[PDB]
Amino acid sequence: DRYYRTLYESLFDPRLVNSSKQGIYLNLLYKSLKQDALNVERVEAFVKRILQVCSHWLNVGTITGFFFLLIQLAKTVPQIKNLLTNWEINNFINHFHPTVKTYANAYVTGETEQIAKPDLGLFTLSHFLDRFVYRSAK
RNA sequence: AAAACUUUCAACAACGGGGUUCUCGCAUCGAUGAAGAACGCAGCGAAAUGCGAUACGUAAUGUGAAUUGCAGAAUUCCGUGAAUCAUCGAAUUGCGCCCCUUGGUAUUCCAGGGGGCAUGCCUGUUUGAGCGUCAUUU
Repeated sequence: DRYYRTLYESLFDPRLVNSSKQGIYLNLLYKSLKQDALNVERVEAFVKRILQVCSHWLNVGTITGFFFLLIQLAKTVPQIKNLLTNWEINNFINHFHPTVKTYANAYVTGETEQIAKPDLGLFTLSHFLDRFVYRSAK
């Protein structure tokens, strides 16, 4: 209980937004939530707070990561989908990044087959510039 | 089990770096403590009061046994004498003398109360003294 309490707290840590190691945090969150499938209320509370934190981030790769995780956590814990029928997702459906929008749409629609696991180092700004200047060359 | 490492930016954090002398002008002094300084002062004090390095003060005059929160001196006390005492004209708390009036066993001794008296010098009033000089039978 104390570990999940500290994780639910650290989700609101402001320094997390500018942390290079957000991928490790993503993997840790996925593993923790997967291991807690029995506590439906607790995992739903983490899902809600995860979206809360995501709404105010600038790193695209992390946001795509959370959406992919939520999609996968939905498979192990289908009761998470009840929240969509029983509000934040509307913003991500209207996110500026097309990839984030598609991931959100897939999570809402449940259409998971067209999602590759998002990879950090992709969607980052330098990579976008490398595409956008039209000269990558491997 | 995807991070570390080097380099360059960028933040953020450490680290880091009154006197003295000269010149110029202005003219306004008080024995009643100016302007300026500051320990804050008392044996141990915060305010109040008192004071000025002579600092809860020094001198002089008076009174007469205290001060007081603590400590400590004592006052040879029958008085040259404490007092955060008084007055105040300039620890010396220096050095004194005597008169008047009442009582307590009172001729001794004691206790109160009152009043003067420092010294020098000038003038005058009063009182004496000198083997200093002298008159003294109308």
